[PDB]
Amino acid sequence: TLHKERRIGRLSVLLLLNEQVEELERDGWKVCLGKVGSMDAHKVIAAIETASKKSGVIQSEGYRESHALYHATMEALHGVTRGEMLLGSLLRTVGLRFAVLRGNPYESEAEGDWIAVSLYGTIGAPIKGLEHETFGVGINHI
Amino acid sequence: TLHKERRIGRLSVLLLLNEAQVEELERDGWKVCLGKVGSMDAHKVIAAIETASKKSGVIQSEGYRESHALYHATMEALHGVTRGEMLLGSLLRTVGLRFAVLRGNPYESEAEGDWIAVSLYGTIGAPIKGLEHETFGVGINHI
Amino acid sequence: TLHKERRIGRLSVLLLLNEELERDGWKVCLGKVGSMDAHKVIAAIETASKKSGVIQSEGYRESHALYHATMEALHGVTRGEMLLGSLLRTVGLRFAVLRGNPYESEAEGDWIAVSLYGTIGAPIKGLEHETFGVGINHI
Amino acid sequence: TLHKERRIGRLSVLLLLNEQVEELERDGWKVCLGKVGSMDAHKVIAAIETASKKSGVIQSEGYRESHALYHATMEALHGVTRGEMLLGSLLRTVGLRFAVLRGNPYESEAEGDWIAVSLYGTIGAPIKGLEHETFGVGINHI
Amino acid sequence: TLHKERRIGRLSVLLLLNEAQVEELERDGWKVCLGKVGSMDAHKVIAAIETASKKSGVIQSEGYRESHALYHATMEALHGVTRGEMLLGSLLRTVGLRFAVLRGNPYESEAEGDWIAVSLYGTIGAPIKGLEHETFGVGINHI
Amino acid sequence: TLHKERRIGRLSVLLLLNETQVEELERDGWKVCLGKVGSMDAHKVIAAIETASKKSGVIQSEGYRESHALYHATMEALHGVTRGEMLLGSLLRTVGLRFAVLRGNPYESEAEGDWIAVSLYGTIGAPIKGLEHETFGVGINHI
Ligand SMILES: N[C@@H](Cc1c[nH]c[nH+]1)C(=O)O
Ligand SMILES: N[C@@H](Cc1c[nH]c[nH+]1)C(=O)O
Ligand SMILES: N[C@@H](Cc1c[nH]c[nH+]1)C(=O)O
Ligand SMILES: N[C@@H](Cc1c[nH]c[nH+]1)C(=O)O
Ligand SMILES: N[C@@H](Cc1c[nH]c[nH+]1)C(=O)O
Ligand SMILES: N[C@@H](Cc1c[nH]c[nH+]1)C(=O)O
Ligand SMILES: [Zn+2]
Ligand SMILES: [Zn+2]
Ligand SMILES: [Zn+2]
Ligand SMILES: [Zn+2]
Ligand SMILES: [Zn+2]
Ligand SMILES: [Zn+2]
Repeated sequence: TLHKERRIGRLSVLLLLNEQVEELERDGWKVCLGKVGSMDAHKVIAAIETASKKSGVIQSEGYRESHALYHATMEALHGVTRGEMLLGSLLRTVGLRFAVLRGNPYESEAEGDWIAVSLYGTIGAPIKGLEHETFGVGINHI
Repeated sequence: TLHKERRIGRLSVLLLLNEAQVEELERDGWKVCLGKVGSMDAHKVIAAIETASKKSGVIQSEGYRESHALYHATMEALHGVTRGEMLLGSLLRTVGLRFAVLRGNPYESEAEGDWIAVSLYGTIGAPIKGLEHETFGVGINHI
Repeated sequence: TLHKERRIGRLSVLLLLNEELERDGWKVCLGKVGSMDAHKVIAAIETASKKSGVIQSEGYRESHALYHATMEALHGVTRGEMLLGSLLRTVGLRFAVLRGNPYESEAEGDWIAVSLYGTIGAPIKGLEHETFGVGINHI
Repeated sequence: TLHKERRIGRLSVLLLLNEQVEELERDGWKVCLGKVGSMDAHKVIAAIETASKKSGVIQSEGYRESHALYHATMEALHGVTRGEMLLGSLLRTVGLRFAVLRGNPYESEAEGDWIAVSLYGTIGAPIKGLEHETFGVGINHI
Repeated sequence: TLHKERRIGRLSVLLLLNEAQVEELERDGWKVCLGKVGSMDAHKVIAAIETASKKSGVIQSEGYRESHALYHATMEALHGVTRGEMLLGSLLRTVGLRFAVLRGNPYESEAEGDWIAVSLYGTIGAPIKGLEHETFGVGINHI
Repeated sequence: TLHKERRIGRLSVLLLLNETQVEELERDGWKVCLGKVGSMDAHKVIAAIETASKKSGVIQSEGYRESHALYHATMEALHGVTRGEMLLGSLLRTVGLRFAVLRGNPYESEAEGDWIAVSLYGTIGAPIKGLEHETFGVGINHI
């Protein structure tokens, strides 16, 4: 399994809801931090893609490391969208802080890099004030 | 709006993720409940939670109103865990899950009433040994 | 165009809510089924429509149409995930299946409507609310 | 328990299916009816929100009652959309009427107010005539 | 049941896969149609297929019946392509597809009437140049 | 992008829809695997395929990494087969499938590594077999 004190999701989460970047970077973690506000999902997917190539998290060349992040993002959007992966076209909108990790979370080195996308903030109507919290975490091999 | 000290999702999740705790949250005006469930049946996960939340009186043991908000909240969170098909065993996967239910008012205006949050953390994977990754789910509903 | 006097959905639903159509063009059946299993709800509907003359007992064409229309109806009932006991909820349903042509165009042929009405909730009565679904297909 | 003389779903569906006399107002029900045609699901949501707010079905102030109605409409749209909550985006359009009811349908007054969203009308191709009926009913506590 | 040579599903997929049979299909009694379409909108794909299917007389241009069948068989085929959420552009992705639409009776029993298959093949990936893997999708309806 | 005459989907698919030729694929860089499963449980379909890809050389039997890709590539292929709800028996339908599994690199450079393709073909229909129609699904993941 994974290590009792280096569980990548639990980290990516504990970080996102606590103001950090430094202690984690000192271990194997290629970390990334973010914020997107949109009523389009294709917007959130694009932001995350950029911040991930922009900081050290994902190789900008090729499809491989990309394809990992796309599906890891979808997955996180699930917890967020809770059933239909739609925002504005369902008359809703999001204020999100995204956190993204990469490193090996398992005991054996043969396990390679794994990517975690965490998403936290709020979902509600286009008019600010009308919202509750939302939450999505996704995990893929990279 | 959501008052920054009382972000109900955030509190409930922080609670689950930290080994160390409840007693502090009760003092502020929070009904609280924790537990564990491991299963290949999503129904056992729902049931354990409906159970824990009633024995420890986060919601009433009788009536329907409160059971309904909790059902829909659990359903919501199980979205995080399952990511597209709310199935475990029938898609050959299983979960080892801690959960928290957290009840109070996260809104500045005290005429917003109570709200419920249900959070789920643990692993999801194949039935074999340690063939799994982490998994997570939060669901919020007016109660 | 839908012939406003003969709307196969509206009719099938009104039927479920009340406690005739055969003399107009309609083939009609009604039934009851309570389950923690969706497959049984599907099966009860299939069986009841075959016992009466709503869809022919033989071949696949008419069965396939009833299959899908039932599914579409279950979408109304289940509201995101087409699962019952499997998510610790349960159903007590009446159903109707109507068949006949709702369009002016007599070219349009027979259509099917599958309507589902009842309650969905916890295993325990009263810990439940109402539930509805309609599925419409060509046949 | 649900009392046969007051099934909120049943009533809203009956009202919507007939052709003006109120007398549902005569008991404790708050009610409205509407018409809306769109190829946009968000427009449908907005209409029903607006119409319930421009009468006194749900309060225009605060998040709670907006939230319940939001969700009831989402549920209701399931029956209508049957799998993907997409309209013009999947090349289809709706002609709907709708009714929203709010009241205590349970014997025990402890149950408080519940809401029901009913939708009836057509779904078909962007041309009128190429369409069939469609129905969604959502029920939530409020 | 279906026969070994007149299995509509496969034939229609197989047709798409050899860039090389259309006439060979027609001498048998299949009514068939080949196409290509690229887009970031799901609706465009449906349109492409609806149009080509009416223009070359796979289905009646007049009336609803045959349209309704087509629509749902396309709906089905798009699940394979889209694998969970039936969005393209609105979920940051786009498609290049050939499509085939086949009509006739894949059964001994001739009282089954006509059935219809819609097969889609191309790729899927980002709007960007060359980020793409393959994609697939078959829908089957009575017609 | 892709090398045009080693497109992993079409290969596995042509492979699957064609009743030796394994060896042809094997003689290039392909790890390749075939098999058959009929079930009213999706989990049996996933399981058969995990086992067949492990018994042959197709994926490493030790660890999680390769299983997670194969798990997911399968989910994706079953989306094609099942079309909205990834349920068989609990929706009173059943499958008789045949499956192909391909592994290797089908892109320009070899920095792209291995990718996997799980391709499904067969029928779906009522628990009384015979009353059926065809089915198809293709899942593509990196490995
Ligand atoms: N737009 C929704 C936001 C939402 C609630 N639940 C999930 N999303 C609202 O108006 O509240
Ligand atoms: N049985 C699956 C469970 C799973 C993986 N990813 C998401 N769920 C597995 O092989 O791990
Ligand atoms: N278990 C839920 C069932 C349900 C509510 N809404 C839809 N289904 C309940 O007990 O009410
Ligand atoms: N766009 C579809 C409408 C539809 C049928 N079923 C659900 N929607 C049509 O052209 O008929
Ligand atoms: N945005 C994704 C699209 C996708 C991957 N898998 C399914 N869809 C990509 O870069 O290819
Ligand atoms: N049980 C369905 C199976 C099915 C048909 N189409 C999709 N699934 C049937 O009777 O054929
Ligand atoms: Zn992909
Ligand atoms: Zn909500
Ligand atoms: Zn079918
Ligand atoms: Zn409910
Ligand atoms: Zn339709
Ligand atoms: Zn996974």
